[PDB]
Amino acid sequence: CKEREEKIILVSSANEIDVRPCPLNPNEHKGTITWYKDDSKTPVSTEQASRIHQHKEKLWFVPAKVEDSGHYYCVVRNSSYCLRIKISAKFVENEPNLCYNAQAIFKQKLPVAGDGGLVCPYMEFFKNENNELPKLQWYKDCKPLLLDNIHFSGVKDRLIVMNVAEKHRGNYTCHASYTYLGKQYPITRVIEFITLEENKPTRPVIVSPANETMEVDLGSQIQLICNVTGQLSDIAYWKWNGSVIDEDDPVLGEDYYSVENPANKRRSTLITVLNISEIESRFYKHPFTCFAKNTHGIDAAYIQLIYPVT
Amino acid sequence: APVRSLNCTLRDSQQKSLVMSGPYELKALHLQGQDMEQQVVFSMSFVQGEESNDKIPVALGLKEKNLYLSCVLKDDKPTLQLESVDPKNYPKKKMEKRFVFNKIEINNKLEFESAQFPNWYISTSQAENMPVFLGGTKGGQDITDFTMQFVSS
Repeated sequence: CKEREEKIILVSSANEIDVRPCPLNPNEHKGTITWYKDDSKTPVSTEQASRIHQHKEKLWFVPAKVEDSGHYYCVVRNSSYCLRIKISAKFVENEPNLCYNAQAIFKQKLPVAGDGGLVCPYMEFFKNENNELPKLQWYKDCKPLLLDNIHFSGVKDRLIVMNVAEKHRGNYTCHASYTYLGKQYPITRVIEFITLEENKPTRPVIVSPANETMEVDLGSQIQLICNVTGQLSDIAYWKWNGSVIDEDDPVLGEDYYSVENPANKRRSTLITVLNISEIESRFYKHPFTCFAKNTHGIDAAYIQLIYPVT
Repeated sequence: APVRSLNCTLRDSQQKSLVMSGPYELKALHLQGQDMEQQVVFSMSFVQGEESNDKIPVALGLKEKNLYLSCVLKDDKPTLQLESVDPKNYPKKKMEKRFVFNKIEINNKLEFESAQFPNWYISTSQAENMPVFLGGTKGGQDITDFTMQFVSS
């Protein structure tokens, strides 16, 4: 045997059930699974009725206390590749007056002015009630939410917050009651809900390659610059004669830049520089077009190269 | 800069974040308010491919970790994998098809279809702490929808 880690410590609350299966990546195999106690002892019981114990390849806690808050193990060795997984769990008590402990919050965000969903974590095991995730009750700041389908909707593990506002911020809790061996235990998760600014869709504005002409000498080299005014997730690129500029092109080359506007990020500037090392006969036939694109539509503007006037 | 790149975070539609499940593999789970720095920052490059307007080709690589999500045939089945590349040569705007995903935005909801293997998207399971993979049924029950957060701060 060798060793395996798992630095992320899942902090569950004491007073309720909890399961902790071992993290098996693509390779699991069903005939290797076994849990162990603190400072390597025996296989943490094997009786469904005992308290801290292992059942269907999972370490259940029946009523879980704070004293359980410690380092555990699991070992996989089907043929020989033994390395015994280290876990490290923590159980907390609800803080004074609260119906939760912040040490156990899961941070979840949703953009304002639109219907979103908060998800009650780790409900994957308690699901098994004939493969039916238990009926969840929801609360924000320890008060109960009415699931009217006007202000909120509850479906499986999620809370559909209708038309998210700044006033939806707060600590939410989802509650379920899992029946284990005839006796039903409780379950809760807290979610600190943080609202994101509404995502308004806006097409970018091409400022400089505004459909014009430019006099250039047939041999020389020039720099064509596309200036766009939009968000940083908006892009700006050149295409010449129905085609993009290839990275492996010997005379054409792009250089991309961005500069966020501190005062209004929806009005930042994209700068795409086209460097023509040697102007060729062909560049006078078709214009160099510049495209401002995002998911909500493109924008075009060209520069038609022409020979100088005699 | 030769290629246009942005730093983002990605969370699936079920609110699960993504993290390293031992370098060369990723996994999605809901993270507690303390471990929030465990999530992988991506370097989404706008690579050139089939710009269909309703799709935007991209390259997804782990920040300053020199790893790029690619799609290869493993056992005659399209599969996701993380592979290291040369930091000097990468990222390129002319990316090999395997690392290329078309970023599709429906209702402010992101899907990443594989340019190499169309009808196969970056997916996650409803399950907690399972790996990030390439899923082919899309709505089979597996999550193919995500959200993006830019690291402008």
